Amino acid sequence: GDTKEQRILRYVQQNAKPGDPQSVLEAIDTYCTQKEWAMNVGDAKGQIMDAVIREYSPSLVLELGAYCGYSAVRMARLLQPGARLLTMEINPDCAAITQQMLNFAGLQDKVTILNGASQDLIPQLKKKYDVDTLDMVFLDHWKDRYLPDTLLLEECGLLRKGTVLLADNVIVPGTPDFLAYVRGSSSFECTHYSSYLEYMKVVDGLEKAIYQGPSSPDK
Ligand SMILES: COc1ccc([C@@H](C)c2cc(-c3sc(C)nc3C)[nH]n2)cc1
Ligand code: NA
Ligand code: NA
Repeated sequence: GDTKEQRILRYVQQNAKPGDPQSVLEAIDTYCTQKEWAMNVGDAKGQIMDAVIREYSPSLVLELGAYCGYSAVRMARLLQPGARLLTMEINPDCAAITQQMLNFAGLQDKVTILNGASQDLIPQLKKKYDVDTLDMVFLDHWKDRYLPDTLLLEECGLLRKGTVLLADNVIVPGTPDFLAYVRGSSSFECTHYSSYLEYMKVVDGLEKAIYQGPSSPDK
């Protein structure tokens, strides 16, 4: 029967306008703040994401954890012609919702949705999806996977100097292992973007970690 994710999608299809990504974002944010709570990056963090995308104008973006497609719509709407978003989603029903969301938004040709676990899919990017290196990675999937997937991206050769990692929810509920690693490592140049979760009345944040290249062996 009915699910919250189906309801989000229906609300968008009813109230937003096809081919208009901004209206889709606004409908989702309206739904999640007025009608029914849902895992959602939200407009405040959304504006931080927008600014990062505009600053670095990435040609190839990897998103981990699409859910209903809010972040995919958010980022893909700002991508240049020929730029690509690859988004990974472990739940088949959510992957389907994300595809319909993007189709409605008119962004389906900018996005490839991969249905599976990050640690299974990431090592296939070079062979199967013609990836050299990624320009940007958005992490918003299972929080205990931020660190191991970041380490995996590095060893698979998917990061280059200047690749931007942007990670959500690093304070609430928190990813302290990930923060300790990237802030402490000379391979990552880190900045923190605080943002309030009003519905929870606690400050959260996004971490931006810019890959510097691998660590040098001792001489
Ligand atoms: C309980 O916290 C959460 C957080 C996020 C999600 C959704 C957004 C999600 C997570 C994923 C994963 S997990 C994994 C090993 N690879 C992927 C691609 N896809 N989609 C669900 C529950
Ligand atoms: Na999130
Ligand atoms: Na660092």
